[PDB]
Amino acid sequence: GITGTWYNQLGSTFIVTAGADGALTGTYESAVGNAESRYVLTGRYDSAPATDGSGTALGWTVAWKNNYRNAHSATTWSGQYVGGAEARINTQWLLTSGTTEANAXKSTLVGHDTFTKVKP
Amino acid sequence: GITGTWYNQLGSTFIVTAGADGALTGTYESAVGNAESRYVLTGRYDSAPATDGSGTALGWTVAWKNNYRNAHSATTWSGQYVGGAEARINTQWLLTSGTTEANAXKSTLVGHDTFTKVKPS
Ligand SMILES: [Cl-]
Ligand SMILES: [Cl-]
Repeated sequence: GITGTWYNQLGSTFIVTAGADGALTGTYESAVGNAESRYVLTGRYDSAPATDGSGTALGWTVAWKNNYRNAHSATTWSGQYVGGAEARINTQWLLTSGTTEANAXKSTLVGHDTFTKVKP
Repeated sequence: GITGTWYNQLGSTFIVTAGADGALTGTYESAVGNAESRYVLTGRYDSAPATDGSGTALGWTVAWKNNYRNAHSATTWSGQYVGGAEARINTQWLLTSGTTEANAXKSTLVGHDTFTKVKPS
C-alpha cells in the first residue's frame, strides 16, 4: 500500500516504490509540478508489519542537492503508514544543514508532515 | 571521508559506503560483534558540500527487521559529517514504532548520537 504517489498538506509530493524486502526508493518534489524541485529519496520500511491494525514503520532521507540546487542540507522523515480508505503516512522530520562548528547548535530544524493519496 | 566504520558512544557501530552522487548504503549493528543485531542502512548525503569548513549534511534510515528480529519500528538519523583529526558524525534521531491509532501519540522517540572513527572507552 506504500508504493505510489503521496502529497503533504503544503504542496509537496513524492513518488516511492516499496521493495519486497524493505527498500524505499523514489523522488521527492518540494513543489508539485516543478521538475527543478525533484530530489532522490531513499529509505526503509518494515516489510512484515503487525496484523493487529498497527501502522507500518518507515523512514526516508532526501539530500537537497540536484542539478538545479544545493541547499547543503538533508531531511529525514520518520513515521508510519496507515492503510485503508483515508490512507496516510504520518511523519516527523529533521532537517540538518551543514554548518560551521560555531553554528552547530543551529543546525537541525524539526517538524511534521502528514501525507495522503489525494491533494490538500 | 564518510565511507567506513563509525561507532556511537554506547556500543553500536555502522559501516557505510558513500556513493559518488549522494547514496549511503551499509549495515548498522546495534551491538558491536553481535551479527544478529545487523540491519540494512540506506540514506543520502550532500556529495558537494561547502568548502568553508562547514559539515556535510546527511541522513539515513534503519528499519529494525532482519532475520532474527522485527521490532516493527524504524529509526532515522539526521546530521552532519565533520572531517579532520577527530572526525565525527553528529546526529539527532527519530525512532517510530508502528502503533494503533489510539497509541499514535506514543509512536516516536527522539534522541541523539555522536559517531566517531574509534570506539568509546
Ligand atoms: Cl527490497
Ligand atoms: Cl551514488
